[PDB]
Amino acid sequence: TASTGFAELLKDRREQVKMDHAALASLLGETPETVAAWENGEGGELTLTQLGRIAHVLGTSIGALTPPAGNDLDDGVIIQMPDERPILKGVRDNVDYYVYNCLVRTKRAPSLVPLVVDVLTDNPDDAKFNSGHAGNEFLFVLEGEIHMKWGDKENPKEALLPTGASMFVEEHVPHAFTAAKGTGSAKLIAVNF
Amino acid sequence: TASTGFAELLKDRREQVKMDHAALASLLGETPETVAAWENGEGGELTLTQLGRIAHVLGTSIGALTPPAGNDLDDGVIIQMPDERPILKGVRDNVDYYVYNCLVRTKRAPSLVPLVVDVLTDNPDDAKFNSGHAGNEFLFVLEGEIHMKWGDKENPKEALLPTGASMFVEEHVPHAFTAAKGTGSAKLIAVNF
Amino acid sequence: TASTGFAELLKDRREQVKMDHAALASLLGETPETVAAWENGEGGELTLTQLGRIAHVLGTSIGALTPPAGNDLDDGVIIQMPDERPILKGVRDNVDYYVYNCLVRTKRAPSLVPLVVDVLTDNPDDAKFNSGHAGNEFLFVLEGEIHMKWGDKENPKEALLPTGASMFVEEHVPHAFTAAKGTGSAKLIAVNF
Amino acid sequence: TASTGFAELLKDRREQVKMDHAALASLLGETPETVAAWENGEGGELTLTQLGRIAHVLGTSIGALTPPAGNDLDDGVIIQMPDERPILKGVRDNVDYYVYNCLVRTKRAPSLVPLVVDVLTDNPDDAKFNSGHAGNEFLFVLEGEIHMKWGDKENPKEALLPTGASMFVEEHVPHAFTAAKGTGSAKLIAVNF
Ligand SMILES: C[C@H](O)CP(=O)(O)O
Ligand SMILES: C[C@H](O)CP(=O)(O)O
Ligand SMILES: C[C@H](O)CP(=O)(O)O
Ligand SMILES: C[C@H](O)CP(=O)(O)O
Ligand SMILES: [Fe+2]
Ligand SMILES: [Fe+2]
Ligand SMILES: [Fe+2]
Ligand SMILES: [Fe+2]
Repeated sequence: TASTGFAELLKDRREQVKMDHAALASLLGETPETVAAWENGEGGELTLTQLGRIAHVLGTSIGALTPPAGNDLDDGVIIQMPDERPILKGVRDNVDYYVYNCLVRTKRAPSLVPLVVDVLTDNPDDAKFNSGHAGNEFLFVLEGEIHMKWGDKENPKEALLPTGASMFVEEHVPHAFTAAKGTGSAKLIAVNF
Repeated sequence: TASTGFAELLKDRREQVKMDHAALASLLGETPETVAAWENGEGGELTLTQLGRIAHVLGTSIGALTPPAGNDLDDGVIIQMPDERPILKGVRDNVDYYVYNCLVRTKRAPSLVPLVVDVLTDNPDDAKFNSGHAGNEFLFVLEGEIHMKWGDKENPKEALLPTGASMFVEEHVPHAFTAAKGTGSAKLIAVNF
Repeated sequence: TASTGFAELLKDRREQVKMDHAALASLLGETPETVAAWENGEGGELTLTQLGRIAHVLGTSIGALTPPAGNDLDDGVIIQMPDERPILKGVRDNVDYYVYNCLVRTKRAPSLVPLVVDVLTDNPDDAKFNSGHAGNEFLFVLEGEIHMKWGDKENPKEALLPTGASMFVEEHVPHAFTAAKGTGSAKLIAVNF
Repeated sequence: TASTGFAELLKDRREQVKMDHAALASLLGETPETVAAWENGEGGELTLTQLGRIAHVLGTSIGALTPPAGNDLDDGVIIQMPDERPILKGVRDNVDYYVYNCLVRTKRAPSLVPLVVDVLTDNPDDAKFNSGHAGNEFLFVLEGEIHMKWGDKENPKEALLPTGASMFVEEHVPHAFTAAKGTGSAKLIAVNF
């Protein structure tokens, strides 16, 4: 219930900064009746920009006025069966680099992005980097032998990791993988949290 | 930029969750082309409810997809002049209870809500109990004697604060004020944070 | 440098709450010279209880006065080779239940505890529970077929998960596993974050 | 309890990281028996440095192993009477610059540091610039006219605040005060949070 959430959250914030329907409606160029309406979940039709302005007026953020992602835990758990896991071909300049067998996700923890990654190429030098991403990542070499390279794309550090190897990659640090030269392909689990 | 922020964030999350315009538009029932537009700034007219399903599909929250409150500081600062304060006369049980002189606030501190409160009632017995509120609040008796009350509405704790008294009230703790009986009126600084 | 950290942090906090060496030394029953000394890293010999009292006086916590766990990232990464991963037999009432092949850890993120867990028993009913633990957990069925059971130890929910299954277990929720009846043994990856 | 807390936390972490007294005592070079004692409350005499290696072995921080600041509230509250404030006369360049009348503080809000500051100097030109400080600070001109300055020490921003002015200074922003030139003295409420 986006509207319901907004309705409860708007009300709170308004009172929080000591404003009555009238005070607020003014700053927004709206009628007190309207504001009062919104506090009823009748705001569902508001646009992103308006919500943007309402936040500004209330000196806070759209996030602060919208509700939590929600809960989807089955008494505290979510299960994803193997066959029903999303696949996503990944091409770096039309070069099939990875394949993403997306694992179980949850609104109770969106920062969590589990992945079984299929390393397609095995050309260490034809390895394409990523600028690094937000949140840390946990890696476990599933199959084959991954040839990891992190740091500066111009001259990065590196280590070929045998199956069984586990690695941590701090947030925002650039990295790239491929199999050991000539080995063909490899597999690893990638956990972004 | 309420959209611009949304644009780079939708992009961020889309990639984070290993998806493409093509795949995302699908779960939403939109044009693969349409998403692309959103990711380019054309999201401005998206309704609240509409934002709700999107953040859901990306198993995240609208907050996570909208930008932070802007930065409204003048080189990390902001002033408010005395004749510039918003005034809100409070009413509990149809009684000229308080008067809220709203002090400086910053988008960089949504939770900071500084107030000068003029306590108009001087009859403790007639005091009205808010239900408590979120966020801790620091108080300072500006003038007069503040007759305070906190805890349970029926059998509450009492405290007589002389001018200069300073107090802290934890978040969620219910409370009420008045000027000590007969003293007429009191004043105090109330900082919610 | 525990002492160095404390030395810098104590200094900050002291000034923060407006106290001079003398003011502080008093409340602690120490000499100003001593306090001044500590601010030099000469506090290394302080005991847990004393640090406990110093914190109290400064109205803060030992944590707030001690330094961050430190950094061990090799330019942003840590690698653990398969053979060098800690093993830990786990017996529930002398019943070899699990085996813990601990993966790469890091001071930059202690909440992260990666584990390859060897499910030894395969008696669903002889399954022993855990009261649930702090932080969420990500699970991936490595080998065999795990027989998961979560919730109330008296009557929990359950699902036998085929290899490839991935599950999320919210913090503090009780859980237990074993292989599918008769299958012998199973393996899964456990990520606590 | 500075130990009691440490005891249950060491226990917590030990288990969290999949270890036993036997294994932990090893990396520390202690008696498997010794750890057990720690886990039972006998940790009181552990030196700071000693705490440093322990938290290290458990790849975590001393903070994570020590308990939170206690709770010092009277049913979620605490008062401070005017003749009860700690007084600290400030000195910058050997000048009776400020005077700090320390208001109420709570262990439940380590960062809340409320102050009544008596500004003794009235020569802007003689003002001394702190280097900025952590945590945002809300100010209120109690009496007089506060001649303010913020930004760079050489070419700073100036602002003349009349009694009643309210201002916010972001964390890390350098600044200085005095009473407007010739006015003799000013007073203001400074709330660090
Ligand atoms: C394995 C890699 O970490 C996956 P990427 O972040 O490059 O998408
Ligand atoms: C003074 C009071 O603390 C302000 P209220 O909480 O009633 O809004
Ligand atoms: C697999 C389980 O999650 C490991 P436990 O938390 O019971 O130690
Ligand atoms: C008033 C000032 O803001 C207090 P200082 O930062 O100098 O400690
Ligand atoms: Fe990655
Ligand atoms: Fe209040
Ligand atoms: Fe677990
Ligand atoms: Fe300051």
